[PDB]
Amino acid sequence: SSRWSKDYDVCVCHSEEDLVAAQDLVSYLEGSTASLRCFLQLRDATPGGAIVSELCQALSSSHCRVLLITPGFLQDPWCKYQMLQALTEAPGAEGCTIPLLSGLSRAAYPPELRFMYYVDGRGPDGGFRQVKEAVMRYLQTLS
Amino acid sequence: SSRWSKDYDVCVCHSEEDLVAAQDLVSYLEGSTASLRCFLQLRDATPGGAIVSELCQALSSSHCRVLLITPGFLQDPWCKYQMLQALTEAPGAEGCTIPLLSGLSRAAYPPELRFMYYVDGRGPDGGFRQVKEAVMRYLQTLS
Amino acid sequence: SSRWSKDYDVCVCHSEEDLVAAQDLVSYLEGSTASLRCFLQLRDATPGGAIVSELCQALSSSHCRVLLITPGFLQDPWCKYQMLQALTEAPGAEGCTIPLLSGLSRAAYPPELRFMYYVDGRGPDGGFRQVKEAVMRYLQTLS
Amino acid sequence: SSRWSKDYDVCVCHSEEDLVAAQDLVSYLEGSTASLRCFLQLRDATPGGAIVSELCQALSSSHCRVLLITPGFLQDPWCKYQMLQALTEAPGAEGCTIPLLSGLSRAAYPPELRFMYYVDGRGPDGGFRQVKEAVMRYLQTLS
Amino acid sequence: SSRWSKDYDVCVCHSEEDLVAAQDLVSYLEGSTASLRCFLQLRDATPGGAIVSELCQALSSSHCRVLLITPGFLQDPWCKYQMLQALTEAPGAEGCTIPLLSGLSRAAYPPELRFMYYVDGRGPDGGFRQVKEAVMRYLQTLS
Amino acid sequence: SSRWSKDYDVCVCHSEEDLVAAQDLVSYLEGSTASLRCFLQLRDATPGGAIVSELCQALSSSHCRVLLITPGFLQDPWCKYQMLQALTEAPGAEGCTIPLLSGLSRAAYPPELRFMYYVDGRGPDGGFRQVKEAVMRYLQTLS
Amino acid sequence: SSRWSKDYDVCVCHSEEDLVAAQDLVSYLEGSTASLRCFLQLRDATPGGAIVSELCQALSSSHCRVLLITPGFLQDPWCKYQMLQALTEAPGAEGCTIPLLSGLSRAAYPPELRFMYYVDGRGPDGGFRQVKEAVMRYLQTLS
Amino acid sequence: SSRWSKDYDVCVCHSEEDLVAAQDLVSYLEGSTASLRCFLQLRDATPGGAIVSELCQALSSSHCRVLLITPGFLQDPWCKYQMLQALTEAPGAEGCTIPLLSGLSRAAYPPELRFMYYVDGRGPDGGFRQVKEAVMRYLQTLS
Repeated sequence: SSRWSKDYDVCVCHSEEDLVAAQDLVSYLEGSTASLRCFLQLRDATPGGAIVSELCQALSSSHCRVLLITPGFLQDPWCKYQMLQALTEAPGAEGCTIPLLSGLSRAAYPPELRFMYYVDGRGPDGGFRQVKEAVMRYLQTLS
Repeated sequence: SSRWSKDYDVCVCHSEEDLVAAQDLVSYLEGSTASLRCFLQLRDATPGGAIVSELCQALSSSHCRVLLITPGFLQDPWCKYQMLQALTEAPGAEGCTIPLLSGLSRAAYPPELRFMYYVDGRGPDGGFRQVKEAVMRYLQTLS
Repeated sequence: SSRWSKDYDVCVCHSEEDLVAAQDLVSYLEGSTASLRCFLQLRDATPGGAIVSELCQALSSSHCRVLLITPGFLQDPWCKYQMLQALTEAPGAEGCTIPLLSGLSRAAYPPELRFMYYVDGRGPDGGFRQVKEAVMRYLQTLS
Repeated sequence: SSRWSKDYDVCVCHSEEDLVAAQDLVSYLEGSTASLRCFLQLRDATPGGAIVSELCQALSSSHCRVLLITPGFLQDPWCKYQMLQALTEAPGAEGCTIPLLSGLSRAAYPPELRFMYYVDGRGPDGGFRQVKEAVMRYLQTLS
Repeated sequence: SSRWSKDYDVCVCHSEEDLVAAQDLVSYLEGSTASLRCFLQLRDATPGGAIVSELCQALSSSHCRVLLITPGFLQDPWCKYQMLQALTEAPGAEGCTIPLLSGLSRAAYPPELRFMYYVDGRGPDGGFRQVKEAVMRYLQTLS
Repeated sequence: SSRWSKDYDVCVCHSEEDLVAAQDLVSYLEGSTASLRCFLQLRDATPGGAIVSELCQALSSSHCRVLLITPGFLQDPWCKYQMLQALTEAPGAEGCTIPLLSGLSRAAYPPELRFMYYVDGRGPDGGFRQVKEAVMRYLQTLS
Repeated sequence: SSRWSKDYDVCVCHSEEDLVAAQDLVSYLEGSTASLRCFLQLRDATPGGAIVSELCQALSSSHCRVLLITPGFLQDPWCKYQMLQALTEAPGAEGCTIPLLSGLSRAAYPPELRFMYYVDGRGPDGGFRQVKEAVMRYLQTLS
Repeated sequence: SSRWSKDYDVCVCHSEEDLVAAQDLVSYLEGSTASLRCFLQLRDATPGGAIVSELCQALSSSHCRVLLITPGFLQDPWCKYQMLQALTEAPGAEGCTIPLLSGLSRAAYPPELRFMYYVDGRGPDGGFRQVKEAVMRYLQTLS
């Protein structure tokens, strides 16, 4: 049905400290579907290319964006920049961006994202809130 | 009979503190019907979408609305927005909106809703007044 | 005989303070009658609807009306509205409305009802005057 | 022989103060006749009906009328109205109306009733004058 | 002489159909009097108040009462209620109430009122019987 | 000389059918005296009062009574009652009551009045026998 | 005298279609008084606030309420909510609420308001019924 | 008094197409006050900073918010983000946010804002509705 009009399916935004979080998200989303693919920075960034250009292309060439918020996310400038870029690409809360808190209380939530819903991390696993359902529904409405 | 002209049947608006009340209402109303479905904010809202838009769509896409009034309902502003939108959608007291009181005396009742009947919370359980009868009666009148 | 031209048979209007009096009247009239239903505000009126509209429909949808006059009847305004509406529906003293007095002397009797017989509350019970006889005779003359 | 062609046989008009007089008259006349029914102000009249209309119908519905003149009869206006209605229905002194006096001196006898003979109340009992003989004779003149 | 111990002198009860008759009675009685007043149902009722309460207070506050009996008086229930209340307030035929007949034969005259005199309507005019003489004489005897 | 110790001087009693006879008697008696007055039911009795009470007062508060016996007098019951009252007030044949006959033969003359002399109606007119002379003589003997 | 115990004096509830009616009422009531003030939805209700809360506060913060009933009143639900709230605030027919009919026949009158008096609209003008007299009298009974 | 406790007084959110409308609002509000200032996105946001953070601070660091809704408001996503954030910061309809429609009919009004009032633009001018009165009232209550 020519569902494949974009490069990849899911993009993950994470703080530079917890690589394991984004790796777990990709290895939890790709395994159970066998059709859905994904992009991760360290796993798929082309060596020898600019960080800014690679991240911009990664966020642009995906169907869904996933943001990982960490107590290290607030301090590190790079993940803040990538969050700003992800918001810029899809300012409307259609469903492209999926926040995922881990360790931050509701009060400490970044003020820039107080308007959209957030996938709370209080579940034993974040994926227990089934973000794959969200990405699958967005893809279904897309095509 | 093609009664299924809308996405969902019951929409529940509750204070942000005691989610257990709305969970109990849905798990008490869906189980005994075997055909009726429902909508809840924290359990059905699409992640990554706006709070305001999701609540507006949920209130619009249902057949009956239930407003859980709690001691925290007066203080919290989001449930105030929910109540105001629920009244705005169906200003007439046909039976779309069902106020379920919990812990508020008649004197402290919000003056914005003094004109309709309210399900008393003084029973052993809130459902003892059998609001499921009300929603089934409204659905029967609809079709 | 196809007598059942209307769903309900008896309506009761009572002061908001003593629910027990109206409950006693309904549970005393219903038990000894072979097939004669009734209506009461708290027991039967639909939740989520307007107080005024529901009361007006309840008075209109019945075959006979009973006004429980009590010491709290004079002070409370809602029962005053109910009495006024009951008089408005059937101004003639055919037998549609039955004033059942309780605790008010003849001197303190409301001036608006001085032209009608009233069931005296000075007996051991009000039902000892057998208002069910009055309602049964009215229904017999009806059809 | 179609002797009973109207609803009732005897009607009694009495002062509102002494229900005992009318009750005694009815319980003294009905017991020894076994066929002669009667009518009394509150014992038979329908709750929820007009005072004036019910009294007028009661006086109209009888074959013989009895006016219990009492010391409170002169002061009370309602029994005066009943007396005037009874006189109006049968102005002729045929025997339809029987004045039964109780405690009134001949000098203070009401001016409106000097035309018709009256039952003396000075005996040990009024019924010792055997007014049942009068009502029986009046019905004997009828069918 | 401080005769003005009450707000109003004459209260008129009439059928809801012919407002002109009651208006004519008021505009005929008020004009020729040196210093007198009157009350009429819709000419003087407080707007927004109860019909039953306003009529009862109007009949209570009068010095004399006039009851306009018309062919529509028998059918309409509200004027029947007014007549019953007027009779209830002063059951004695002292002169408080004055019937004024128009179009009803003596045979069809209401049974509730056969005991008092009724002002004939068969004359050239209703007021030619000079009911103002009756009300003036009642006022003179009052004080 | 304080000759007027009573409200009125002449009273006329007549059948309810022919008001013309009583009107003729009053307009024939009052005019030629220039000092005497009279009382009549339809012309002088107060409206709004009881028929029985007003008639009794009229008979009592008068100096002379005139009993107009007519062919309708026998059948009509009200004139029979008024005749009985007039006889009761003045049982003796002093001259207080004057039976003026009209159209009744001597054979059909009422048994109650065979003791008293009766004015013949068979002459050119009723007044040709000078009933005014009789009342004037009675008042002269009075005072 | 400190009669100014409240900010406003008159509140008007009207159909959303013909706001010119409420505008005319306020511009006719404010001009001739020079001391009285009023409240209207479009003219006075604060912007940026809730419709329900502002309507409730306006209804509560007034001394007298006026309900304009129009052919669009029956269909529009917001004016129905206004009517229900106005009835709820002052269920007794003291005079707080003043109906003002325009275009509705008496037969099609709202069933909820048949007990109180209503200002007719069939005259040359509604204001010719002088509702300002009613509001002035109500304030006179106040402080 | 130290009423100056915040960075700014008025914040304006507008569609990216009509900067002239927002400039007109600021130059119409600031000029007539001479003591009140305002904030605007293009006029005042620091260059070189993030868009999302700058707008979030602009909404947070002001006393009042104004949402200019236009036909281009619905299509553009950034103004939707501003609307969503403005509702998120002050969900209660106290008066913090002021909608201002221009060119959109009531039918196509954003469903998310149907509960609060809106400053309509169909009048001669939007500013003629005097939103400065609303902002002054909010500041006065703030103290």
